[PDB]
Amino acid sequence: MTRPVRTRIAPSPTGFPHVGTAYIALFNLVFAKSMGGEFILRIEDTDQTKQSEQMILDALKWAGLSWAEGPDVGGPHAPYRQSERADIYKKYAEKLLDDGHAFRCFCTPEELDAMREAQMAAGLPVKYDGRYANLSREESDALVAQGKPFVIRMRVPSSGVCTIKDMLRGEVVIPWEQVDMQVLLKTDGLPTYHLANVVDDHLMQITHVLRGEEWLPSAPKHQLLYEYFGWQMPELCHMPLLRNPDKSKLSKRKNPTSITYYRDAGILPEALMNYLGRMGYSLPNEQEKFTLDEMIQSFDIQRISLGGPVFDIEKLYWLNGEYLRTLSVDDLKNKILAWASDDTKLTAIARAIQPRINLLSDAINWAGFYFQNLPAITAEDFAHKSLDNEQILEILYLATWQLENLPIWSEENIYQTLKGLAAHFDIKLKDFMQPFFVAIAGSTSSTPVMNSMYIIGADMTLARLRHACEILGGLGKKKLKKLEEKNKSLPNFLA
Amino acid sequence: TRPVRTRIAPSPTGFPHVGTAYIALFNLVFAKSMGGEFILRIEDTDQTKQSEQMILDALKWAGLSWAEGPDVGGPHAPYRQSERADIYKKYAEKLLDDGHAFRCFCTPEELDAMREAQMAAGLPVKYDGRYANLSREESDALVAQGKPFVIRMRVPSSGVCTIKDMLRGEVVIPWEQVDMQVLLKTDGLPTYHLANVVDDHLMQITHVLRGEEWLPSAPKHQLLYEYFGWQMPELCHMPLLRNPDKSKLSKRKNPTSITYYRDAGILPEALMNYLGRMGYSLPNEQEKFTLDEMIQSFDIQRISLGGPVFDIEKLYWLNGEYLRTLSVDDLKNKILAWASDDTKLTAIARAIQPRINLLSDAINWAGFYFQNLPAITAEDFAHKSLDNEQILEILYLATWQLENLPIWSEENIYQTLKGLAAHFDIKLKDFMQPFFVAIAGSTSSTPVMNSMYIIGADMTLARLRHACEILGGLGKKKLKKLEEKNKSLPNFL
Ligand SMILES: [Cl-]
Repeated sequence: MTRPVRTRIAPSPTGFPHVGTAYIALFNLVFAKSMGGEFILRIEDTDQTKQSEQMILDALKWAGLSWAEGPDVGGPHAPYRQSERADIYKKYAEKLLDDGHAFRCFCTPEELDAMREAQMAAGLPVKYDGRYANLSREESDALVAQGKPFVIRMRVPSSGVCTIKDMLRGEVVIPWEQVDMQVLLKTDGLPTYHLANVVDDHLMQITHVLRGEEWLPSAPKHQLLYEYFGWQMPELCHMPLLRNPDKSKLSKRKNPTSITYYRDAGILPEALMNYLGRMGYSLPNEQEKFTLDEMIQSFDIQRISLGGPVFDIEKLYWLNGEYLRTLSVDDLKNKILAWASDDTKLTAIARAIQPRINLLSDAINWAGFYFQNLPAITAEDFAHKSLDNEQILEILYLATWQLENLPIWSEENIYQTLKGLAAHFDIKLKDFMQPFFVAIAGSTSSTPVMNSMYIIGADMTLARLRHACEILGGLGKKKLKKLEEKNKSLPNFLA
Repeated sequence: TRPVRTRIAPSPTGFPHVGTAYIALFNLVFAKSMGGEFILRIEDTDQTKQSEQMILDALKWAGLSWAEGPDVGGPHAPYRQSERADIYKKYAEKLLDDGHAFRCFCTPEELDAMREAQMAAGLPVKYDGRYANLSREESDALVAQGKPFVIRMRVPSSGVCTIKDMLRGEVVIPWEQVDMQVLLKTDGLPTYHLANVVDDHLMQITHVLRGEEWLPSAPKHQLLYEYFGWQMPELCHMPLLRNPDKSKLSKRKNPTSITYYRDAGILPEALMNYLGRMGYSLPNEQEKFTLDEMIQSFDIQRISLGGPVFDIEKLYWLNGEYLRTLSVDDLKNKILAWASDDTKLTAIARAIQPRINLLSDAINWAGFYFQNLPAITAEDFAHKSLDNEQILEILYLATWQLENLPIWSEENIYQTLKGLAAHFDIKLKDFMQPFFVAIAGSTSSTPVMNSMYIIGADMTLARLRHACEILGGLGKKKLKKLEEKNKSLPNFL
């Protein structure tokens, strides 16, 4: 078909930029480049902040990725933001309705809940039961005239199996019964993931998509949508799931999953991408150190993994060390200084330590922790006269979660959040904060910890509170599940 | 009245001393409070080039400055005693022609048995005057024979000397206590007493502020002025700087290096404020002030007769007060510039490169290069081959040998420390374990000898001495016998 290869990444900004987003973005960039093609970027802002787009775009630039087209560099298939394409998705959703491949569902939320509880009570599969699938087109129009709100749902074949072609794995066979009557257009007239992905991929002339294997169950729905529109479905290759060393799905409890954390901790971007390539791929000779160009030159789809690479942070650090030693001394110096040369950060640090230093040589002692990764702490450091080991862990966990949700990482937001927590538990603040000095600075005496947390940033602050919870033994599965419920019940602490 | 001119005459003997800054501060202050000038003169009669630069830079940093000196020239140049030797030789021979001085041909061995015979016989130890009674004609004969000689001054046999001090008033010292001081040494260069009478005359010095420790020498200077017919300048003797125990200020207890305090983060304004608080106080009892404020209200009579105490912690607190007066911007820049030495940074990056895996590891491995004194304990100096006693012998000998390097280079440090290991029946690996703790504060760190070169002589010796205090120190005659051993040690460089 000699159709120009084009791939994309379609991140949905939700605060911290995830390593998985860079990992997937890496392999679409690599494949497209190895075929003489283009790699573009599309922001799928689902509104689940205004600047959260800038967060993800900056995190991918630092990581070493770049895109031919996108919301910032422009492109022929603009706009490259889902928020600015609402008219497009509604247009095509109604085209499926016209062609009989979709139908309006008028079920209310109460009716859907009842439908799900009846199925569970009968042990039946929990899925949409086709309440409005057989409604004729004229009848569907009549209810819209009465003002009945509705969604648009895709039809699904009644029997048989779906046959998907994966570039690496080959044939994929999923029974059609296991495919939901997916909601394409919501009541507010905005799309769901599946309608927007098919429409945007086709209009931007995407030819290949590489995505996590978690999306395999969705693949039949994508095939149906392309058939309904009469569009050429791009080829699909599924990447292996990122895992913790214990082989569970990657999670921020064991090790951080933020790109900007690894920047703040001292990992060169080239090393991080080097390691994420090894999470789903092996080069022709199984070389563990390589650059993006080396990976592109010899890229082979059949070398993509389905096996059991794991995300061992210690191995990532080893690899970074091999990068650091292959730099010249001058390059290393300029990298250390640049990595710590944020003028705004330095001014704040001087303001913080000015009351406590008697010599210029005291600065390194009071300000050293601002540039460490994880301070050297022990369970005994968290000794507390008023609070016991269990209560300290609860404070660290609840604070970690509440702090993770801040729309902006400001000193005042941090203060209102931890002050709100202390007030909610009727613990005087000075006792409430004793653990944070240990976790953040590594000792009981330091600069005001709330200001230190603002300076080091969200990624480092959260990495040191989670480390402290590990240092204190963590909490069991049962005791932690209850604590998570307690967290959902907390009030909003921001005025 | 003559224009007021003060000076200092420091010897470039290596590490500049805070006491030199102390005296220079009050000579400069007094001259400026009198519509006069301040002079710098280099007493480099005894032999270097680097040492002279080290001391001029040390005083400039402290904030002192001079109207004439070796660097800036002046109407009474040269301002180095090494470039004035022929001048001192002429005057010392003038006293000979006039009968106020005589040639003494005593060989060193003769002098040694002179004092030994005096001590064993219970007689005062001084010059017995055996060559004093030679006539000129007899003296010239020995010179033609090639007999080497010095020139000694004559002293009245009886009577007293009245010394007009500006603070103590009148100080009478009998002539019996004043020796026939050597004026010209055996090879033609002056001693301190001849050089300073001559230079203070030619350079038109009118007042001299000097440590009280040199008061016994004052009668000798007065005699030299009387012999030459010159107007002796007015003397004022400052109180001596003391350790916290009231003893003479000694490197052994506290650090005495001006440049050490620069390396430790002491602002020069803080150091000058503290040195100015030793002898002299300000009218409103105020303990924080500037150079000009000291000058304006300056009065000789407000100088202290008692011995001031040099508490290192009081200096650190004062610097803390100075730091807090800066804006955040000025404080930030002062910290970065204090550590911005590009050669030091390139050395540090090279040293930590084999041992870091993250950029966040830099501060953990490089933190000690910018500390003052690492936090250490006697438990940290736990050696298998050595006990607490043996390690102390190692650190003291290293400190003494490392204070005498001509040039502070890594190569010189390696040859030194390697040699001491050889003449100790100690393998080099075990010899350096204490050095890792004292310097880096940790048993694990970058190569310790390279580190000692980066941080400089001042900081390395400060941390080695601080280690000796931590282990408990070896005083009494234990340090006296060790001093003898260091003297008998061979040369390594
Ligand atoms: Cl003097």
